[PDB]
Amino acid sequence: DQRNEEKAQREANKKIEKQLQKDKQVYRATHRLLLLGAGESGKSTIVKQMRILTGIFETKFQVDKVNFHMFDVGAQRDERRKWIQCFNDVTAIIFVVASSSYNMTNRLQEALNLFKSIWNNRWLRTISVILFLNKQDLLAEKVLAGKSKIEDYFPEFARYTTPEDATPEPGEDPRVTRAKYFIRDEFLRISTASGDGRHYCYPHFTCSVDTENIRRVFNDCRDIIQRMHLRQYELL
Amino acid sequence: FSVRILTACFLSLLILSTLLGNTLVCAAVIRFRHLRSKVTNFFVISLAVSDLLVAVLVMPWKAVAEIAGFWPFGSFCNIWVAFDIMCSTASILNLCVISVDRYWAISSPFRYERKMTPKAAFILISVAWTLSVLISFIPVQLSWHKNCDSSLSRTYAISSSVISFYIPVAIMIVTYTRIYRIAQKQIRRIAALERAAVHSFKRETKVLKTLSVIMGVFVCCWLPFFILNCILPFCCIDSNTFDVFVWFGWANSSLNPIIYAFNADFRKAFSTL
Amino acid sequence: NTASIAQARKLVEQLKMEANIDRIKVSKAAADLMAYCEAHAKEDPLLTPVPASENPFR
Amino acid sequence: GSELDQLRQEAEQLKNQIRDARKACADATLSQITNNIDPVGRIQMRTRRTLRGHLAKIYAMHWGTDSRLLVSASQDGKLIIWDSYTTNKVHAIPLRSSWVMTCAYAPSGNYVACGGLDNICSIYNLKTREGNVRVSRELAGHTGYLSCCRFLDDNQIVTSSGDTTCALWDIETGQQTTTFTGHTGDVMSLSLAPDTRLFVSGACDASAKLWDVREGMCRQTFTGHESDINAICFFPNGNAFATGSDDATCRLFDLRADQELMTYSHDNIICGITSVSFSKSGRLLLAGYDDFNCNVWDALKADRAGVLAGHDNRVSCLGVTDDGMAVATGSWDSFLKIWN
Amino acid sequence: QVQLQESGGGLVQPGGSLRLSCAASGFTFSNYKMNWVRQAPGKGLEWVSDISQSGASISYTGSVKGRFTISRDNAKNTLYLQMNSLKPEDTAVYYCARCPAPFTRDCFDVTSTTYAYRGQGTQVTVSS
Ligand SMILES: Cc1cccc([C@@H]2CN(C)CCc3c2cc(O)c(O)c3Cl)c1
Repeated sequence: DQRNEEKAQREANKKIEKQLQKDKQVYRATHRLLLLGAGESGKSTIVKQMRILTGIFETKFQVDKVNFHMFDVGAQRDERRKWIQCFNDVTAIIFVVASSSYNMTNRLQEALNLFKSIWNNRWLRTISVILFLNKQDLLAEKVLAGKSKIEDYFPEFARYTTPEDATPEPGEDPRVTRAKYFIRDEFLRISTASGDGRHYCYPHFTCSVDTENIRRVFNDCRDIIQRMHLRQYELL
Repeated sequence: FSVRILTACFLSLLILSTLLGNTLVCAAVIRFRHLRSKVTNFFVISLAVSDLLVAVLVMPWKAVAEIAGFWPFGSFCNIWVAFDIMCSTASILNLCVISVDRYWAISSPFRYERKMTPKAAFILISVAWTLSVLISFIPVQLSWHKNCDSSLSRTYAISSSVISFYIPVAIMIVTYTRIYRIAQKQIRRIAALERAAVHSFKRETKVLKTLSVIMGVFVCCWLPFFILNCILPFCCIDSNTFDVFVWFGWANSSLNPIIYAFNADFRKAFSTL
Repeated sequence: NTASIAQARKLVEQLKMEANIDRIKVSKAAADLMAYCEAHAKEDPLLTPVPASENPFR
Repeated sequence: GSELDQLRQEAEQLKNQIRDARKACADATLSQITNNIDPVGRIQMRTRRTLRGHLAKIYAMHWGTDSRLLVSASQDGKLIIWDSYTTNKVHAIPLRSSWVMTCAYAPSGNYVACGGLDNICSIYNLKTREGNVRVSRELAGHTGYLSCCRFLDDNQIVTSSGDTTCALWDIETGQQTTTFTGHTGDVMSLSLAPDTRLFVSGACDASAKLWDVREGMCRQTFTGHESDINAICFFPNGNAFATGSDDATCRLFDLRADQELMTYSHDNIICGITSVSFSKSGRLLLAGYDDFNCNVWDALKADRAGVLAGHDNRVSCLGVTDDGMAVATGSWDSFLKIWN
Repeated sequence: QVQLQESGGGLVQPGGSLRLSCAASGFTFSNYKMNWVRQAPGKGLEWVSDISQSGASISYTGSVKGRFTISRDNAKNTLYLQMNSLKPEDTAVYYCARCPAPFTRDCFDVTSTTYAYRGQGTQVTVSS
């Protein structure tokens, strides 16, 4: 009497298995990114530009036939220790931080603490971080006029000079580059302090211009996957 | 006769380690599915099964033949000859395709992940297997090679060695130098940022030695036999040097699983035994 | 600051409500738990494995 | 002047009174009562079946009321209903958003719930009049992320959210009825007592609160742990329950004595617990640690009864059927394992 | 039952020395990672300092580097903070916090006024 119960179940299993395989193909064909920051650093303005287009605000785009789904959490609570574990399989975390809001209330220290907590995580230890330096034009405007000074909030800044391997843009005073590279190598130091041999970090200077930026994240995911493939084969 | 009785011991210990390691690795890959859920592992498990095939079916016959100096039960050794090569070139082919996929996994990972499907791996494995089989069985089975420790005709052996050894080793050299260049580029890129953040060659030599150990053994233990495969047709050293050279060529395939199977997670899979 | 004083009042009223309740000795509760576990002792296939004659999983 | 300080001092005086009252009814202990009885013995369990249908990590793996079928959800955007007897996928449902953190299988085999970082709870249907499954009712009245959901009857279900506020819904119309607040941290899980009259809720504020569904007030509150309360389960009798926290410590609490009974902590484990539940008789207590193992202890002797290896990655969900015939586990390696 | 207390506080002229002692109860003090966080009237919470599980790792924010010193003690289960040469901008309220999970270095207690391991606090204010 179990004839009808078996064949229908078998054909349903086969059909749904073929469908889930066809959809898993697409799931593997795409990529996922998680965008976050310290807050009030221009997330709306950058999502107007980076995406170029209710706790989980998602935006799907595609470049050079590879697709990326960027996920925002701008509608959640303040505590971020329980829900942040869900983003374990995400390949990249875009950490957008403001670099001129140090005085208006040590937001740079808050971003550094957030980066340190993310880097030394139990489950996020295998996730690389993409780093942006927002409002560089505001840095230039605030160091030239004399609005504030980094030395007051960072004593070791007085014993730091601009590196020789930098890329100073023409027509830029040395103080802007000094402060920007100080922020950059402080972030790089707090990143490379621990190290795993599994993930890395990539600094960038953008969001001061409103030009294209999708190429940066594309190349970053590309060489991140390249590095993880090299590490998988021990050839790295 | 102290030399005679220990040659059998040495060769039998070699084939014993070979067979035990090969059965260990195939049992490891057949016991669990968590490792076989990655398309890249199909090539290495096919390599392991082909190396098991060459270990079980052809090598012990030559072993028992040379230890006595005769060929007992000699009626199909010519038929066995195809066997002895049917796997061999196949193994070599496997190696080459291994390298090539790694190239596709480094130069453009996006197109590799988007195009390369599990069906393509089966297609490549089937193409390698049929290219070895058709070049192994069809010529020698009918009439095309004419006490069976025979000679090789000039008409086939040279081109067979060219197709089975020269082209794969050449493309492997090319891909390995390319991936070495790109690895040096990535190492310089990461070392620049590391030096800027801390405010090198110890890391840049590891990739060199790692590509040297995986490729150097192949050439170092496969070149003498394949290059002597040309001198003997028109020769002229001895009838024993060729034997020790093919012995080394077989020991190379015997030992290569220790190099091509020791990744970390699969090392744990070996450890759980 | 009405929010803080309102939260404090709500918390102290919740504590006052929590304070108006009776309790029982822990030995009696443990004895009742043991009595229940013994009354449901022979109905636990996970406790002692049952033979494969009637096991649907094995 | 500044009467809030007086309110705080009388509140801490009431707290001291509660502590003294709890100490008054604790003349005896439990480890001295569980003596003279036979131990459970070294039980050896073998994994029976494995399910390979998921892409990402499984998170909830809710069981079924008929003791034969089960449901599971992962972070890939799929909800899979499985048959355990024949090892077959009964149903596959695509969801709106990829992130999901809980399911709730209705006790009538007709509905099933979901929930994640989308702050919405979807209720599907199973008695398909047209064959295919479809979203039957959505619920959106919370700001924080959903943590757990447990169906009560065919037309209402209580959920817990990340905004320190849990609610009871009425899916027959689409509006909530009762709201439970009081927790300072986001509530992590909840468990319905077999009495179907009150339920326990565990949060991240190192507390556990016993709520009444029809009254809406808080009856009892326990604070014995020192870290986050990851999982909470109710004893099948109805006079006790267990909790597994994020400090390698699980604790057994009771309602009558209003204090903890016994802790199942060990020295050699330092990882955290993610899911914990009881057995049919309550003699065994299974807990899912974070060191890629699952430890079953004797609930009375406070000793390890068995250790379950398996999943290479961390196990995130554990479930036991109503009849107590088999157990199911779900981890982060896309594998569902049914043990007997 | 977690519980935190702190001893200290005063209205001292700028250029003095202050000592604060945070005591904990209800958990093993010899396993977690204590830290001090302050907030000024009119501003948000500002991470001040932290102490590792043993006392080898010490980290200070930029505004207090080389001026205020901290040290834990597992015998008394208390951690001591020392304000030396108090600046006129330290007129803030302080809290002695604790990371939620043991054996992990992930610590963020700067969350807005909702936490389960932040004590009462002390209003340190310089004089004129
Ligand atoms: C009958 C005979 C005579 C001389 C040498 C051999 C060896 C056989 N073993 C060593 C496999 C390698 C090989 C041979 C001959 C080939 O022509 C060839 O292409 C390969 Cl790869 C076979």
